[PDB]
Amino acid sequence: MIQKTPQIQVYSRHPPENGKPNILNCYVTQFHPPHIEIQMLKNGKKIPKVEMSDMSFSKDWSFYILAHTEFTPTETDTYACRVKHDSMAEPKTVYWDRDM
Amino acid sequence: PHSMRYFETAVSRPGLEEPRYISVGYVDNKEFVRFDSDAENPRYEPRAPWMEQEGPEYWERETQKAKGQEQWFRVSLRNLLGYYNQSAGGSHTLQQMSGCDLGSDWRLLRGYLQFAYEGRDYIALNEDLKTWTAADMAAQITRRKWEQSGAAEHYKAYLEGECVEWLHRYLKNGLLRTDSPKAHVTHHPRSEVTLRCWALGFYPADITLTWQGEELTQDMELVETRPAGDGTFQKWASVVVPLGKEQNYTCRVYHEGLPEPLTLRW
Amino acid sequence: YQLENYCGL
Repeated sequence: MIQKTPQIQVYSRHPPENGKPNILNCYVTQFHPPHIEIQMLKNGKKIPKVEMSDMSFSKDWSFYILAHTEFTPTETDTYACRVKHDSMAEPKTVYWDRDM
Repeated sequence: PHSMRYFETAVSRPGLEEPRYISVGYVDNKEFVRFDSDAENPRYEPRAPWMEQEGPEYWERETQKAKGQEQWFRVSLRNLLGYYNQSAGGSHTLQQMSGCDLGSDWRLLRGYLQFAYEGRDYIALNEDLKTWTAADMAAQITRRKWEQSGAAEHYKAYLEGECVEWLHRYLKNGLLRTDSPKAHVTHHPRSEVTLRCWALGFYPADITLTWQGEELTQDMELVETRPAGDGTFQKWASVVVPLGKEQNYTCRVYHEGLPEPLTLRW
Repeated sequence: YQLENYCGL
């Protein structure tokens, strides 16, 4: 009866440049209960070998996780983080905006 | 200025009468031990190089205590269930924060003990380490029992005794850290033009960006501080201004790793 | 060095 809705940021570790390898982070926070499903998408298609930090919660009790994967940003490739949580009636997909 | 903390979580499952107990330990907000009841042979594991010098007996003892606490969370989840008349077979979380803050002399500044249920404040030890604060009625029944039994004397002995001592061992086995925000403003034509002040690659995470030449109230656009994943953090703060009168506002960054606040723009 | 709880909730 008291869930908390995840909050998602998708952003590169290093400044984005087309053609140069980098790390793309999806950072999900502010959620409870701790169970969560997280997916990173390249052009809609699941990226395998995504690495994910272990269960942690912050000083306000809410949980968080950092997903991340290698990637080489291009003009046309879209990257996303789709997140399923019982707070939400259905998965939320957040698309990477390279200026944020 | 230092700290030790254990963060504990138990989570109840449908059917499986036993919850999942995870326990993480931090020194200076950095992970160094972790316990997860879902491992095949559950045990505390080092999370940082400097823990691997602690010998077999350390791990045995602390693992045994992890298991004790796990049992304690079992019982307390089970009871909470009755306190709040919650249905059987649901999913429920009990969490505890505990530990101590040391000043720059390695003396105790403050001891901490808090419990939350379903991610809500349940009960907490006041900074006096003698009395308690209860969030709702359930928790006051708790409070009442504990203050009748003097449990606070137990937790006070831990926070003033072993938490400080062992933190000292840990610090010795670890003498200061910080990285400063490399920063810059970006330009983004709204329909008018957005100015995003950027702060990158800093540690620790605490930071203040603001715009200005009077303190720029709001229409502030900011993101929660986020980890680059290399050990550093990022944050930006933007403001929408129309054209040409960029060169009238100011971005300033406040970070303890800076010789002085940065004053930025273009 | 972990805290060991006293009275349960």
